[PDB]
Amino acid sequence: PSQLLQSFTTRTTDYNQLINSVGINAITPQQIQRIEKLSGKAPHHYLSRGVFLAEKSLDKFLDDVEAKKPTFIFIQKYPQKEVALEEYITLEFARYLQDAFNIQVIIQILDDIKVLNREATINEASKMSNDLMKYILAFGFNEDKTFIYTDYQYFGKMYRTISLVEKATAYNVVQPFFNFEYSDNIGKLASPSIMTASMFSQSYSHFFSSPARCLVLDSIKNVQFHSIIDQIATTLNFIQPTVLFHKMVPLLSGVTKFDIPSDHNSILLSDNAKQVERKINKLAFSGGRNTTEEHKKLGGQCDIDVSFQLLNIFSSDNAQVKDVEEKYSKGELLSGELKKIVSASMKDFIVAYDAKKKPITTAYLKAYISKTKF
Amino acid sequence: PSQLLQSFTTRTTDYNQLINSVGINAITPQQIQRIEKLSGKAPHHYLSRGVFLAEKSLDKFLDDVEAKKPTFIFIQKYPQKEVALEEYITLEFARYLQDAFNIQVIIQILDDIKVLNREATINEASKMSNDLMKYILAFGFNEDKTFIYTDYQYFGKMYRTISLVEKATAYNVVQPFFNFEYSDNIGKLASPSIMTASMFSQSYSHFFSSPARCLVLDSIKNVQFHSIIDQIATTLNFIQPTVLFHKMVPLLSGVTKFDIPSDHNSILLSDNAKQVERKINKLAFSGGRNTTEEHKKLGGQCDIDVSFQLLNIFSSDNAQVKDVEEKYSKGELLSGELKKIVSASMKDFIVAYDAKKKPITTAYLKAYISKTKF
Repeated sequence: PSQLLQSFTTRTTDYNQLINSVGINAITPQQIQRIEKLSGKAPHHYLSRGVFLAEKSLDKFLDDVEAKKPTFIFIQKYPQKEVALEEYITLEFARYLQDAFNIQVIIQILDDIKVLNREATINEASKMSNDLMKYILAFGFNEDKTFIYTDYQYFGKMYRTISLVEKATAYNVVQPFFNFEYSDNIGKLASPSIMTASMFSQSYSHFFSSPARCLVLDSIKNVQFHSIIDQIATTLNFIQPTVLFHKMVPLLSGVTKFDIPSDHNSILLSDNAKQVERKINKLAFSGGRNTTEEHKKLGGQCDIDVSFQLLNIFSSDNAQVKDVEEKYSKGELLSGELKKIVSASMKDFIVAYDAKKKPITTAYLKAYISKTKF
Repeated sequence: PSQLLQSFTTRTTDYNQLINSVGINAITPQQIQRIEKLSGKAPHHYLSRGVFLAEKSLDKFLDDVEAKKPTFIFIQKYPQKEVALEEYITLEFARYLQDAFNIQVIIQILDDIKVLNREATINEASKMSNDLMKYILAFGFNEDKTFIYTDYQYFGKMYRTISLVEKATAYNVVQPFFNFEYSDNIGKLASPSIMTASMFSQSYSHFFSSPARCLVLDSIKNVQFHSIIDQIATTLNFIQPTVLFHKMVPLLSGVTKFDIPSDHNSILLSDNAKQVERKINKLAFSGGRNTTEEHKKLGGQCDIDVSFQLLNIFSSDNAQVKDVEEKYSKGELLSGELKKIVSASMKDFIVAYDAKKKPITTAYLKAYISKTKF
């Protein structure tokens, strides 16, 4: 069909019907084991609780990791002023995968694309991108195998193989996934190249000498764009990227609302302990009942309760996630008491992260960039 | 109105009506004097015989040269397998101007754009671009003030200021001057940036520290694209390029035929003495009569005689150009005898050029590139 990231459902989003209509498999539990086997460690909860649910070519990517073949994990990030909670997912999971496999990570910061969407000057874009780098490095990657770049800084090293991707993508193939409006500026129309070319080893000749498989991380939101990228890969003889897709991280409104994360909508990774608490307690949509009697003798709907969903995505112990799931379902926890527990979990989460981020000073980021230079 | 380079006329192309409907002035003789004054030398015949006929902001550009202000001469060249006779004009005239004013020359080779028009691989495009550089250097520029670059090689140094130009040009402003067909590839649509961004000092920070005026050389064929570039200049606060436009160099078919120069259509700068002779003698459209009596008592039409037009563009001495103009007009030269004289003039022309080009070996081009590197 091929539409903008307005792939649709109702009340909640189904996923299995999305997963099938898109034509990609859900992560089989076997795959999750295989990861555990090769990781030599307990699986991440993003896998066990299905934060990451769907898969493109995972089996192939694991065949390669196992074969000691050249491979790399990839993410691309659109720099913004407000950094929403979502952004944590792909970063943290990349860290986990890196540690699990001891494998290169490359992260693209889209400073040019921001400038081209009339959302920042080159300088503005640059200050955001720097700040973003600090957020990324906070996760504590293997910096000897983590390459983080901004487009404006790395473009020349990559342009040849961009231009080949530009050659390979027709405007009409793409002017649906974005609503290109032909009053839109030229550069905006050409962007998709910049975003796709980075998913091929051929863009990173400093790091690879053979073709190397790419494992991209991304929201299921974009499955269709990735299918476009598969067709380009074939028409160029590049390797079709294996891609792992994650569930939507819900806004504080529910769950069914898909606007663009902002201070108004979501928790920001730059938030206070008190600001997070406020957002969970006052803004976070509740799935409980009205009469607290109904709540007891009918239950509570995790389903649409944003405060729970968030707990279910970002918590560490599956033990107390299930305890909550159970008790809230069987009316044993009123929403306020849930929101108390979730406020508590997110406070610790943001406080813990800020602690990791604190030492990533300017001095630090400059040292990393210098190590990274070539 | 804003159409593809299919700006139109009939029998011959008028130019004054083109010049007015486009809204640009014809080069006043005074301007030509002013050049002579500042050149300290006899004017080029490209000016005196009006090979270069129209002007955008010459008066301003001269004001600047005279004020010892930073300025530069610009051309862009589309690399091709067959190098047609036209290509000579802008190169030779750039050389002349450089010598006349002692001023920087920058020449952009459009290797990427070739690759993007499905006309060459990156390697094919590179071999053509090298060969081209050899043709360019043959003209004998002040190599200490002549910067010749290929897009793929220089893009990074220029990308920022490209992206600003991309931001500044709407697809609809441009999808008339080229027939962008939306089955067309993304990169092809974004090309115009690469072609416009190079006409601004901001792209060349290694060479300028203030804004610097740009004098572009180009066929009148493209006047409209340049008017687009004026609007981008304003919406970016860049300097509107002064532009000098040349007459069409006619194909061997006449004069009124505007297809794309090839071995079939025109003389190539790579041609033999004998190949040129053949083309002038057998292929070159004649403007003479049928009955050689009618030729005497009615004349000969320079007008459509390609062999003459060519002589009138590329000859050195205005003396024998006028002698021919006169005698052919008053029936005193039959076409064969004209084509004998023109064959002779072009033989010497191509032989002379080949002599200049011969020493521009690979070794030479590599030395130039090394000098040029930064």
